[PDB]
Amino acid sequence: APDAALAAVAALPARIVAAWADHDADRFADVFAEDGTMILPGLFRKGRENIRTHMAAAFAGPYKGTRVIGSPIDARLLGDGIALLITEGGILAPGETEASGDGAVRASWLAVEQDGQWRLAAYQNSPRGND
Amino acid sequence: STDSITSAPDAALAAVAALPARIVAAWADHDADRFADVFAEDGTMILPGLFRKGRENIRTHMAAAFAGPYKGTRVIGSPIDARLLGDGIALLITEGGILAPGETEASGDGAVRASWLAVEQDGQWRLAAYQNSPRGND
Repeated sequence: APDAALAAVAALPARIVAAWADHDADRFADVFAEDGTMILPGLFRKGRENIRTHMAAAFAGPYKGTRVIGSPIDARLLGDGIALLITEGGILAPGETEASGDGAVRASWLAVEQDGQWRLAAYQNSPRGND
Repeated sequence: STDSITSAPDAALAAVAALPARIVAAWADHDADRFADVFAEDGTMILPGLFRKGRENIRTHMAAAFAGPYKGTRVIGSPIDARLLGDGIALLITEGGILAPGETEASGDGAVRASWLAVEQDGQWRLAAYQNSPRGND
């Protein structure tokens, strides 16, 4: 369970980063549990399908041509098959090398094991600040 | 459903939904100690511009925050989602925020959505992680 957890919660951001690199809302949403939630400044989406349709629009608009960066800052096992990862990083526009302003965030990734597979029950980000 | 089917998940969600009232009451009294006591010993608080880990670190932060930026403010909020993730682990999402004197509704940076990730120990539900983000649409 501890080993299983730690690598599982490493896997979830990797999949999100890969989906973002291809601006692929389908692979992005598929990381989430069916009733998973995403909370960002100015946004709440509940359910994999709602996350999917939102990212489809977002990738076509405000997130077009951007890339994601991040590094882990905390990870905890909360119980059998449930883990929380906290990362810092954010979204870079072309020409940027480090996340800044509203693009710089801390994110929480609540991972749950369902059907022998880990999925994101909840993602949330908040501005990193100090900047 | 009969008397042989459990009501534990519903009781869990009710217990987690009661945690915000403990925070509201602590805040009304600018009491950083009662505020921090809602958290697990290694619990985290993430806000725009803030990361604190550990009950005692949250305590010291809120002691300073109540003396400064949050002085004279109050908290409001209502639940928008609750899920039991496993025995003893639940997630509540609320909306609301912090009101300055004379305000009736949270606005701007004061208006947030918050997650309350709660983990049961010793029969008590405590906050493993609190995080808020601006509500926006405003």
